[PDB]
Amino acid sequence: TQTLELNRMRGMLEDDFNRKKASIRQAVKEENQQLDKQKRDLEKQSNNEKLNYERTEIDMVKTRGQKRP
Amino acid sequence: MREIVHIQGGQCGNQIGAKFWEVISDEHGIDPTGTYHNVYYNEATGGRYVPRAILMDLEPGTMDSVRAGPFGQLFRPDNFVFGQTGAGNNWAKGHYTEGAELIDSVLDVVRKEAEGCDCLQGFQITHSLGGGTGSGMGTLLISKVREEYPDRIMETFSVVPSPKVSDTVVEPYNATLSVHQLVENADECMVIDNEALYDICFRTLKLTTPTYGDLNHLVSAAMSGVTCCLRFPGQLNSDLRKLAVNLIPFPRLHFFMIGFAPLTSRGSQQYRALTVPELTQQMFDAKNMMCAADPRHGRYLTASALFRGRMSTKEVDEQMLNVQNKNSSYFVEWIPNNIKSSICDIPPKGLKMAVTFVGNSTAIQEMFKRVAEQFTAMFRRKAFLHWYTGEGMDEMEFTEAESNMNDLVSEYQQYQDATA
Ligand SMILES: Nc1nc2c(ncn2[C@@H]2O[C@H](COP(=O)(O)OP(=O)(O)O)[C@@H](O)[C@H]2O)c(=O)[nH]1
Repeated sequence: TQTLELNRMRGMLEDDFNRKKASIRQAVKEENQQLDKQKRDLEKQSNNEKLNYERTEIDMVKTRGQKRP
Repeated sequence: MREIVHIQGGQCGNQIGAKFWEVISDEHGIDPTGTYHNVYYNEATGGRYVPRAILMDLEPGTMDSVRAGPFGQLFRPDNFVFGQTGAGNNWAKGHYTEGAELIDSVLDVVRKEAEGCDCLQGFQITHSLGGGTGSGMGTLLISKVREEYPDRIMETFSVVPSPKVSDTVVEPYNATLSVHQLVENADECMVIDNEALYDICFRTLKLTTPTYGDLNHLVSAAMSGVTCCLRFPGQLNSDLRKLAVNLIPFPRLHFFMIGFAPLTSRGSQQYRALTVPELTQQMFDAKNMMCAADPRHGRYLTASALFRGRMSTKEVDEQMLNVQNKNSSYFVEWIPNNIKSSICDIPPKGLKMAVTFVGNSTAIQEMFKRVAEQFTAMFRRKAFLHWYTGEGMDEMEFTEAESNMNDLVSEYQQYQDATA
């Protein structure tokens, strides 16, 4: 009975340790998923901003007609 | 009565010592606060039990690492004498320059611990053979104390270079410089290797994630079981000197292999029984020992087995007789009853049986063969020498050291064959 009381100790401790480590790994996976959104969004913002700026530049250039004094 | 001084050294020595005091505490029922809830500890006014030890290293970082872990409060704040500059794994750093300027105070405090006892039976060292700090300061302290106390005994629980991979690429040089002075002034060189402990904690326990804590715990169990038949009653008691005579037949062939039993995983623990047969089979199991040398490829000059637990004795004797009359070829025959037994009356906390096996065999001569091989290779090319001569040491010593090593193995193999 004592050796069973102790083997269940070992078993419970190990089947808790492993679940804890797997939880840590899942948390790291979530952290990387989160980090991905930064490079997903900053690039979108910079793309839209380049679009706006270069469109405004095209406009300002094209807005040169004739003077006719 | 029959105390033990605990000299440490090197980071490995310090870690193993911390774990060893942990095991002795939760066996003697000393909680890490230092109370009880003479062989090792020392009574201290206020109701404390300060463990008689001493910790030396050229880095005061190991200080904080060992005081950080539990059971660190046991060690008194005074024994932590540590050097500053660090040896950086250079034998001369930890044996000539930093040695001759701190080993003075080391000897002073060691003597203070010594006279404080009534019968200091023997010493006890925990260190390494690789690092400059460990190996160097350890062999120097051992030479000093054996010039100090020619009556006492010596013992070093030394870790050696693993065969497959090496920790510090200059391992052969520090190893041979430690063995050239250890073989002369030391009686019980308990050799250990990290690869054997790796294979033990994986194969025989299925533990997939071993850490140096667990390996140090295993070597702690071995070191404890070595002497546990002394501080406890027993139908047949021994000590740290009956071993020495039952173990060394000669002034040199005194380098012991170590083994422990029983050890089993979670799965195989429900099935296997637990009786003197199984303990014996794990005892003489090849891989169960903690040495990177399968003893089956040599013989034993002798071997002792300290059991633990209130059990029978006819089983003990008849199984010694069986394991000696069946594995007679792997034993040596020019000696009669080449095994020795000892029995105690207390198994470790949590079981009802235990075995600590010690073997003076001729199978580590292969390890010394490989060390001498590495030395010759890295020496004919003078590799990594300007560190070992830029600090007041000539190559001459080195050469003769290897010579000594040769003579060592030149003995072992010899007695393997000679008969009468
Ligand atoms: N089994 C075991 N071996 C260790 C441990 N720590 C260090 N070792 C060994 O210690 C050896 C280095 O010797 P050491 O004197 O401690 O290095 P130093 O402090 O730089 O002089 C290396 O081969 C390590 O593998 C440990 O915690 N457990």
